[PDB]
Amino acid sequence: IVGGYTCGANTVPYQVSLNSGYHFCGGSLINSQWVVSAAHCYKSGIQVRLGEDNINVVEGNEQFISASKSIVHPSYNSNTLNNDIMLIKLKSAASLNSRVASISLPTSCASAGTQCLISGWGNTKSSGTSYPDVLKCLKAPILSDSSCKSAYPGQITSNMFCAGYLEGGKDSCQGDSGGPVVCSGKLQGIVSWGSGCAQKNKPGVYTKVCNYVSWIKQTIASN
Ligand SMILES: [Ca+2]
Repeated sequence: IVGGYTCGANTVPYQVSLNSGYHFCGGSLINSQWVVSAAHCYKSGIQVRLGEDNINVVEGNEQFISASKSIVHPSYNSNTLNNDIMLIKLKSAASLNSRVASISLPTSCASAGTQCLISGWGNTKSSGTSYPDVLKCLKAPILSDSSCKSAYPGQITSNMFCAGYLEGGKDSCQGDSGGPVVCSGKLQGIVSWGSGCAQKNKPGVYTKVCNYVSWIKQTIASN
């Protein structure tokens, strides 16, 4: 996250870190057994780390649970990043508490102008590279589809939305991928892609979670 703020420990209780020996992507806890992340984060050998603040220090609220199964969306296209969503099942159920909590799925899509919370452990610099140990946060609005499509000609599908600031300076970044965009208490986006980070006229692009609620629910119901 570039241009954000330190969230505070366990203030984003649905945020998970995906770990394969190191943090590599975010995700969102949606029930005691399941995490939503980006399909481009897929890899084998995932450990889900819940209850994290400093990802390099054991602080006392963590739960580390191996993934038993990951399910990339049936129509994910890695070239275009269309349908950039996956589900990860935990080998054991998380113990839910005030610091480890699921986030609700949306019932309808969000609208341009709605202010959302984006979080992660990704790069905090737009030029250069600095990875934080503690969780970072950014409040940002959803942008109109027309402005999104104008910013990225030929690239924005109906399964994507833009959020952030056209002036630059405030965005998600590499290492935030797969993490949450939460608006009014609902998971509306997944950190997906962008041109660089925090660049003028190049806002963040996010997977449009509302389009996937039926798939999510039916997948959980049979897995
Ligand atoms: Ca920790």
